[PDB]
Amino acid sequence: EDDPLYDEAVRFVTESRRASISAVQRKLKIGYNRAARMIEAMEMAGVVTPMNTNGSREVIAPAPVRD
Repeated sequence: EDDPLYDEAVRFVTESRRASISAVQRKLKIGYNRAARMIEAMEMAGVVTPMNTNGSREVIAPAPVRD
């Protein structure tokens, strides 16, 4: 269930290198379910790793280009 804010979430996670649901919630001022669905979309796209046993993920993709 795809979201218009996906690209903005990917800019945040690849700039910040944080991909927790709480970090995305705080940045975009959105709810848990909506943030969680975008992070699962990022995992399908190879932007972030699967979650570890504690739900933490690592950001794989590079930050946005500056030119």
